[PDB]
Amino acid sequence: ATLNRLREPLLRRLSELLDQAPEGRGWRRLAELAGSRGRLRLSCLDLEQCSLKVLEPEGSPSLCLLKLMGEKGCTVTELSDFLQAMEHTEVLQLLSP
Amino acid sequence: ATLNRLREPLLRRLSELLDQAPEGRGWRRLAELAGSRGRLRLSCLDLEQCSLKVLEPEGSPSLCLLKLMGEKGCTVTELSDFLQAMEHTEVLQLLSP
Repeated sequence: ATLNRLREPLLRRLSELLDQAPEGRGWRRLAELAGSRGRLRLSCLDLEQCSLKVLEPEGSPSLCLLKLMGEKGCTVTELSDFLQAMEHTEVLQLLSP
Repeated sequence: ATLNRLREPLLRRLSELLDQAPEGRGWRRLAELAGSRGRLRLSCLDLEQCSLKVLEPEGSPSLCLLKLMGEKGCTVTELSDFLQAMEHTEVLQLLSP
């Protein structure tokens, strides 16, 4: 099933963890990677709408992003693939001149 | 000279006109084109900072964008090249299936 259809506690938890992740592997980098590596396409405007969530008392840009990716077809295993690609590309970029 | 060093009345006027342009040839499309066609690179975060300008009483996202492009080296003639490329690509996309 797609991320936006995940049980709502689990999706909450995913979004909290991604919200706490460092800049190099945060929701913006996740959007960057999913918007270039798959047929899933995000514009700057979508990212903006998610970014504004932080203005709500306990708002989550990662919750917005994950739901949007799910609506665009992303599944849990696809998200996991994306996150480990994030890890690999981060360390490869650190080691690159 | 660069856009951010233009006389400040002229830069005002450029930004007002771009702010009034339609969606197909607006400041977001200008950023899109300049961020892919030249070595000038804008992130979604820069565009976000410009987008937030509209929250100021008479604020201008195009003013922010044009200054940022100038700081990154864009000249007046380069901006004109970008704007006419905007026109051409818009009409080519309308005529494309």
